[PDB]
Amino acid sequence: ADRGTKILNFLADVTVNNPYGSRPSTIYPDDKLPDLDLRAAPPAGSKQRLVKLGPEGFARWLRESAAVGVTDTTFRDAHQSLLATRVRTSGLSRVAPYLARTMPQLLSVECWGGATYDVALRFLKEDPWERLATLRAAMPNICLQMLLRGRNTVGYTPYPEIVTSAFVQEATATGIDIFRIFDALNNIESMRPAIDAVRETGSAIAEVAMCYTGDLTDPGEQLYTLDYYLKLAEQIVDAGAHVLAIKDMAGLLRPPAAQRLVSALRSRFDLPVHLHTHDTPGGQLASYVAAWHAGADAVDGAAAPLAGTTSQPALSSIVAAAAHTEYDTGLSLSAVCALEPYWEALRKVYAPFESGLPGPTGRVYHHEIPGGQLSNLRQQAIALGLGDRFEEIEEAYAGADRVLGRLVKVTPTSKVVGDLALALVGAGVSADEFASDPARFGIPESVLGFLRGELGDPPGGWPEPLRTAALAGRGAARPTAQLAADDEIALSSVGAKRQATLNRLLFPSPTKEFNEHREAYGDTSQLSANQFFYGLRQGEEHRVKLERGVELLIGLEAISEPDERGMRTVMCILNGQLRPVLVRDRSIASAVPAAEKADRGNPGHIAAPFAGVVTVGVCVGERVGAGQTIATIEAMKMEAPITAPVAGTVERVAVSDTAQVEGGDLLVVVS
Amino acid sequence: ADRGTKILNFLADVTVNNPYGSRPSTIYPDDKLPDLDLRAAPPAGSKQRLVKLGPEGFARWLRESAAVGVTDTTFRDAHQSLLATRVRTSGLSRVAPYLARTMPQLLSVECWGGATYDVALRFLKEDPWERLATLRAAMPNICLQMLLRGRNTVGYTPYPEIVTSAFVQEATATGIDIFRIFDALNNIESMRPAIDAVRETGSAIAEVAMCYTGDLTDPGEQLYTLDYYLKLAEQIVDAGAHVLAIKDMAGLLRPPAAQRLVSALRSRFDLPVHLHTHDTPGGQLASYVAAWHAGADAVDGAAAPLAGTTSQPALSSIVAAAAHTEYDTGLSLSAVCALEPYWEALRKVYAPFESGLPGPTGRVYHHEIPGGQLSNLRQQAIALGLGDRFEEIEEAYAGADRVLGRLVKVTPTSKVVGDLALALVGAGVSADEFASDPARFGIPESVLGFLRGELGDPPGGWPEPLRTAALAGRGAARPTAQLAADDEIALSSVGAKRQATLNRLLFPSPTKEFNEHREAYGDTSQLSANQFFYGLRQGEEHRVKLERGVELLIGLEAISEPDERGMRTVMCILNGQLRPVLVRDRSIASAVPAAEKADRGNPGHIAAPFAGVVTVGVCVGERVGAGQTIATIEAMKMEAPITAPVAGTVERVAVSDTAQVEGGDLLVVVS
Ligand SMILES: *C(=O)CCCC[C@@H]1SC[C@@H]2NC(=O)N[C@@H]21
Ligand SMILES: *C(=O)CCCC[C@@H]1SC[C@@H]2NC(=O)N[C@@H]21
Ligand SMILES: [Zn+2]
Ligand SMILES: [Zn+2]
Repeated sequence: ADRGTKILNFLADVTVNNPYGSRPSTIYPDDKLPDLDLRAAPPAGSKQRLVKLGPEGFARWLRESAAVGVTDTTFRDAHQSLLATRVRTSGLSRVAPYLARTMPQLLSVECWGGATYDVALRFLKEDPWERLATLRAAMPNICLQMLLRGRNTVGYTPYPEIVTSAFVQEATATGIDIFRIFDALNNIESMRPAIDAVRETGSAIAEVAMCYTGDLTDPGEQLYTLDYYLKLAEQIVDAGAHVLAIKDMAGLLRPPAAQRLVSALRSRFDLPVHLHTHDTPGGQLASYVAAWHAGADAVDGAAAPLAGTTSQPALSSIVAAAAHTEYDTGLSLSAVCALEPYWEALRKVYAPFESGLPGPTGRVYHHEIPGGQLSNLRQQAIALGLGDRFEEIEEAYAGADRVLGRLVKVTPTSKVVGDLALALVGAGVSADEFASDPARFGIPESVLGFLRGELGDPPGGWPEPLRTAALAGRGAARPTAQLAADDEIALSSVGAKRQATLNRLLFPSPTKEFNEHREAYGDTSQLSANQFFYGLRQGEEHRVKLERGVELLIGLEAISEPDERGMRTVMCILNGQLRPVLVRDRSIASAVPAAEKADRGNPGHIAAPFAGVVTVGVCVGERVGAGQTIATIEAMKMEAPITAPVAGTVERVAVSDTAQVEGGDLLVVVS
Repeated sequence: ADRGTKILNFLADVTVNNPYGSRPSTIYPDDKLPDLDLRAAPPAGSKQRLVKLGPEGFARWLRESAAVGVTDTTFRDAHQSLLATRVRTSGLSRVAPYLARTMPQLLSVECWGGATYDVALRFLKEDPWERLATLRAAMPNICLQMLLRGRNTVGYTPYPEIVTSAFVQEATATGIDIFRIFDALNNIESMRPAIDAVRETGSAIAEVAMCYTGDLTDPGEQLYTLDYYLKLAEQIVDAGAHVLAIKDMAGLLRPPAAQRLVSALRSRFDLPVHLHTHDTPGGQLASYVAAWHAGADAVDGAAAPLAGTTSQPALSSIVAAAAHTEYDTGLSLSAVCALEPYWEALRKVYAPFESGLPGPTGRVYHHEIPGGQLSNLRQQAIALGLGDRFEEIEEAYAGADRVLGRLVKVTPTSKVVGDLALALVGAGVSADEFASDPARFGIPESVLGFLRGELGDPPGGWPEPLRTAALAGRGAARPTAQLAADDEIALSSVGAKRQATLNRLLFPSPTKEFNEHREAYGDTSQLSANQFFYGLRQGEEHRVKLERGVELLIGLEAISEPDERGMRTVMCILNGQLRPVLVRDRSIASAVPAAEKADRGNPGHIAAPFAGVVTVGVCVGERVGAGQTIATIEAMKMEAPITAPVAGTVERVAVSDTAQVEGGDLLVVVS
C-alpha cells in the first residue's frame, strides 16, 4: 500500500514459492468484452419497484404476473461448485456494469453470503464487507440476494441472538434486498429469530426455504412424503414469510415430483414460489419447465461457461426455452450471449483449482453428495494425503449417511458426514463395522458434538442403540465464552466498528491472520488473479493498480540461484533503480529426508490415520487397556483421537514432542 | 494370425516414434466390470420380436406402446462426437456380453455406419465387416442400427445404384436390421432408390428421417414453416417408409416448437415417431419430456460418462425422468449405473484424442455447427496449422451459410461449408467480399462441385447473383467412372469376395494401404489400446493375445540409443528367451530449414494457406492477373486450388515441382 517497498515483497515471495506446476501462457479476460455506452446511466426496474411500492406490495406484484423472473447465481454458487470458491473481487466486478446496463429485466442477483465469508478471510485475504459495497455501487438498479442459515448466521455453530440481529441489521444497512433463510434440519423454531429480525427493519424482504431430499413419487418413500412438506410450508407461511422457496442442494428433484409439489403449494396458499437446483445428475431444465407450467415465479441459472455438471443450469437455455410464449422472460437472447467469452476466459484462468467433476454422473442417486461440496471435499482430501482414494471416500460417505438414519445433508450437517467418512477411510474400519463396536474408535470432535443434540433433533429420530454407546465415557462437557462488557455495546453502533466486532466474533484466527497480513504488505484487492496466485513472469511487464491517479509498473529480469544456506534474492524494476528484494525458499531447501519406518500387518503397531500434527502423551510401560486414547491428531478444520486396538504395554515410543507426520509411520508399539 | 517375429516388429516400431508424449501409469479398464455368470444365454429381447412379427407388424406394435422406447448410441455417435472417432473394436467387444445380459429392454443399439467405415480403414487399420460380425456374435438378442445416406451410402459423393443395392444386401445379410435413411437436402427424389432396395430384403425396418433447422414457433421468418415439414412428411409417407424420424443434428429443437411439431404429425399419419437430438446448447431433456407428452415413441441416449455437451443426453437421466409414471421405460436404474466405471476408465485411456467443448454453450444458435462435426473438424484444423484459430472461424461459418441461401446442413452438405470456412481463413478475405466478387476469389473443389449441382438444390433456391458468377469462366470437368465387366459379376455373389470388392470400390486408396499393412504385420485387431497406440514400457508384463489358443507374454528390457548408426536396437523378451530387433529412427532424424517469407506487407506473395503438397504450373515470366489457377495445393481430403493476385510480372518461384511446404510460406512471387 505504501509506495512499492511493501507490495514487491509479497510479489517476490509468491513468485519464488508458487506451489504450482509451470504455466501455459498469460490470458487477459478483460480484452473480450462487448462495446456499449457505460457513460449513460443504467435503466431502472426490479429495484425501484420495491422502494416506491413496499415490501409486501412486491410479493403481490410478483405473484400476479405472466412473465417468469430470473436470478443470476454466477456470483456465489456457480464458482463454489466448480472452482472451489476461489474467485476474487477483481474478476466478477468488472462485468457488473455490463450486466446492469444490458439485462435490466433480472429479478435479482445472488452475490453475498454462503461459504464466501470464510474463504475471503482464510485464503483470499480481503475484507468481505468491502465486496458488498462495490457490488451494490456497480448495479444500482437490481435487487441483491443473500444466503442465511438461521441461528448459524455464517458458520457451523449456533450463535447468540444479539449477533444474528446485529449481522442482519448491518447487512441491510450496507445494502441487501432479499434474504433467503434455511435450516440444517427442517426445524422452524431454530430460524424464527432471523425472520423476526429481518421483518423488524422493514424494507428488505424475507424468504424462507424448505430443503428437498428423497423422492416423492416413489411409492416406497415413507419419511419425506408430501404431507411432510405441506406441514412445513404451513408453518413457514404462518411464521410470517413474505415468500416461499425450494432449495434442492443436490439436484434430486424430477419433473413429475416438481409438478405435483408446486401445484399443491400454489393451490393451498397464495404466496409466490421461488425455485433453485443444481444440475449434477443430467439435464435439470426439465424440472424448471414442468414447474413453471403449473405455477412458480422465479428460477436460478448461471452463465453458460460455468453451467452444468455440479453447477446450476445455464441461463441461455432458460431464456430460449420460454421465448415467444406467454412465459416470455423479457430478456434478449443476443444480449445475454455476448458475455460468454469473458466467463470462459475467467474459468480458463483458474485451472489448478478446478476440481469439479468432468461430466454428468448417474451415481449421485446413491451417495447424494450435495453440489458445492464435491470441490471443497476433494481439496480437503488432497490436503490430508488421501487424494487418489476418492472412490473409497464416496462409499464411506454413503455408508455413514445410512448408519445415522437419514439426515438432510445440507451445508451445516454435511461437514459431519464428510469428516466421519474421512475418518473411516483413514483408520481402516468400514462404516458397517463402526456401528457394532463404536467404543474403540476415534470419533472426530465435530461428529461427537452433533450426537449431543447441539444442532437439533433429526426429522427421523435418533439411532437408539448407536447414540448411547458412542457417548458414554467421553466426558460430554464444554463451557462457552460470552460477550462480557464491550462487544455488547459495540454491536449497537453503525459504521466500521460493528463490522470489525462481527468479524472477530465470527472467526478469530482467520481475522487476526488477515490483520497481520494487511499490516505486513498492504491492501491486495486491486490485483488480478494471475498477479495474486502465480506471481511474476520474466521479461513481460505487468500493470498493478492501487487507486485512481496511482499506477505502477513492475518487471522481472533475473532470479539468483539458490544459495547454500544463506538466502535467495530476486531483482525487480519499478521503471528504474532495479530495486532488489530478499526472499527465502521454504521448499527448495530440504532437511534430513529419513522418515520413520511405516509398518503394517503387525497387530501390535500404531500408525497415524492421516497427515497432521501429533502431540503424543504416554510413558514407557504403563499397561494400556484396549480402546484407551493415546494421542490426538489435528488437521485443517478437524481433530480426532487415536486409540490402541489391542491392550498391552508401551515398550518403545519414537516420536518427537510435536512434529508433522506422514500418512502414517509409527507412534507406539504394543505386545 | 502370426508367429511372433512379425508382431514384434510392429511393437518395436510403434515403441519408437509414437508422437504422443509422456503418459501416466498403466491402467486396466477391464478390471472394473461387474460380476455375474457368463454362461447362461441372454434373455429374449427385441430381435426375436422383430423376427416373429416381421418388419411391418413391428412398427404397429411400437405405435401402440405406452412405454417410451430407448436407443443406445454409445457405440457409434457418443465416441464420434467426443473422442474423434478412434475406438478400436477390442475395447467395445469386452462389454457387449454384460450389456446383453444386463439391459435386455433396449430397443436397439446403433453400432455401425455414418463415419466409422473410413476411419476404421485408414486410421485404425482393421476390417469393418469383421467388427460388425463380432458385435453381432456378442449380442444375439438386440437389434442393430445403421446410418445410411441414400445415394451417398457411406461415402461423400454420389454412387451408382447397383453398388448401393449390393451394399444393402450384404449389410442385411451380415446382421444389421434397422436402417436410418436420410438425405442432407430434404428431397425424396435423391433417396428414393435406397428405400426400395431396403424394402426388398424382406426383414429390415426403413426409418426415414427429416432434418430440422431454423425455428418453427418464431413468426419472424417463414421459410421452414410447419407447412414445409408437413408436406415433407406427406411425401415421405407416400414413399413407403416404415417409421418416421426427426434428426436434429445441431440440437435446436425447443419445447414449445417440439410439442406442436409432434402433435401435428400424430393426428394425420398413423406411423410412430423417433426423435434424435444432440445436447449442445443446454439441458435438452426438456425437448424429450415435451415430446413424449404429445405422442413420441422413441428417443436416443448414451452412457453417462460419454454424454452431455456435443453428445446425446445421458441415458440414466432418460430412465429416471420417466420412472414410476405412465410412460415408464422398463429399464432398471441400478443396473445401468453399474457399468459407468468401465466407460470412464476407457475414456481415461483415450486421453490424447480429446476434442469438442469444455462446457455448455448458448451461442450454437448463431453458427449452428452440427454436433458430431466439431470434434472431427478440430482434428482436421490442427493438422493444417490452424489449431488455435478455432474461434475466428465461427463467424466465417455463419457467413458461409448466410451468403449461400440458408439451407440444411448434415454431413455431406456441411463438409462443404466447413471447407469453405477453412479456405476463407487463409488469405484473410471475408464472406462479404467473397459474395461481392466471387470470380476473383478461388473456390475449393467441394464448393464448386456443390454449385454445379452434383449434390442437389436447396429448398430456399440457388442464389441468383452468386451462382452464375461463381461458375462461368472457371471450368467444368467431372468425368464418371465405369464399372468393370469382371467386377460387376462379383457383386452378385455372397461371401467375402463381394466384401473385398465393395471395400475397394468405396475407398480404393485406404483399402490398398490396409492390404499392405495386413501383408507387412499380419492381424493386429486383437491387441489392446495401450499396446497398439503407445507401445511398451520398461521391465513389466504385457499379456499379448496373438490369436485363439496363444497368449504370448512379452516384456521390454533395454533400448539402445543410436551412437553412430541411425538404426536403433531394442531387445524384447518372448516367453523367457531374448531376441534383438532393429527399428528405424524416422522422428529423430529431422533437420531442414525453411524460409517462410509469408509476410503480408507486400502484395503478390502467394502463400499456401495450409500445409500439404503443393504443385506449381507457372514458370518464369508469363505474367498473368487474377482468377487463373496458379497452384493446386492439396492436403488431407481437400483439393483447393489457390487464388491468384493482381497482375504484374512473375520473376522468382522459390519452390520446385511438388516439394513440401507448411502453412504460411512462399510459393510464387509476382510484381
Ligand atoms: C474451509 O474451506 C471451509 C469448509 C469448506 C466449505 C464447506 S464444504 C461442506 C459445506 N458445503 C459447502 O458448500 N460449503 C461447506
Ligand atoms: C476423413 O475421413 C475425416 C474423418 C471423417 C469426417 C466425418 S464425416 C461425418 C462428420 N462430418 C464432417 O464434416 N466430418 C465428420
Ligand atoms: Zn445451491
Ligand atoms: Zn447425431
